Amino acid sequence: ASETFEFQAEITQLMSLIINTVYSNKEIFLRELISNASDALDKIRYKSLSDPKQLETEPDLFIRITPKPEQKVLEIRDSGIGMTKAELINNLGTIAKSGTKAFMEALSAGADVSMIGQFGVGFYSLFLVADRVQVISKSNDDEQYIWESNAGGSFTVTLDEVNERIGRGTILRLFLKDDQLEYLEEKRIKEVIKRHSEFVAYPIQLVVTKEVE
Ligand SMILES: CO[C@H]1/C=C/C=C(/C)C(=O)NC2=C(C)C(=O)C(NCCN(C)C)=C(C[C@@H](C)C[C@H](OC)[C@H](O)[C@H](C)/C=C(\C)[C@H]1OC(N)=O)C2=O
Repeated sequence: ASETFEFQAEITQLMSLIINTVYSNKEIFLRELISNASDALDKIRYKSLSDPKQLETEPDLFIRITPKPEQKVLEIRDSGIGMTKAELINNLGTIAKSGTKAFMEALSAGADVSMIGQFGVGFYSLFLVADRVQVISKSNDDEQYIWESNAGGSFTVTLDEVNERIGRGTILRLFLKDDQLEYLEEKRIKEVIKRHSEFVAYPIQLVVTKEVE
């Protein structure tokens, strides 16, 4: 089933750096998780210009945020390109990432955290509001996998026998810090999106559970 890989040294420093941080601008994680969604959607859209058969596994292009208050979990789904087992391992590295050293040094010097995106390590910004993450992904080239991290020195990758089938794409499952549950509220999620994710090519769905009036 499961399988452990160790994070490259500097990437651990970075996660540690982020998770033990104050900063009112924590909301920017959502900005970043939505960029990645858009970038992954861009890729599959483009990819299928030369290969229409490629969109077939999940026709519609969307981003969809689901709060799950019941279990202090916020999920950001896309129908983007997705990531294979190999891609999960190399890219949620394992492999040394260029902006990483460059950014922490940037941080120490006075840099704002929202810069994280401009250093190409934006994904790790999620640890501002989460201490567990599941990246479940399903790429056309491969089976659905779960990548898990608690922000330690190593992460796990399991074949996904457990959550639902993404036609294609990726769900970010965030297990939220107890002080950061505001990101489960509709009003709040709506506020962050409207301020940061203003210019986005794809639809942004928000799943909301109403008890019957
Ligand atoms: C949550 O998962 C995300 C990935 C986490 C990535 C980390 C580490 C991140 O902090 N920074 C990166 C960002 C932001 C990029 O935009 C980016 N794009 C290419 C830029 N250039 C170098 C070619 C890269 C390089 C590769 C990792 C890209 C990926 O593997 C080839 C894929 O192309 C797909 C599209 C992945 C996504 C962007 C996200 O997937 C979804 N579905 O959300 C980054 O490293």
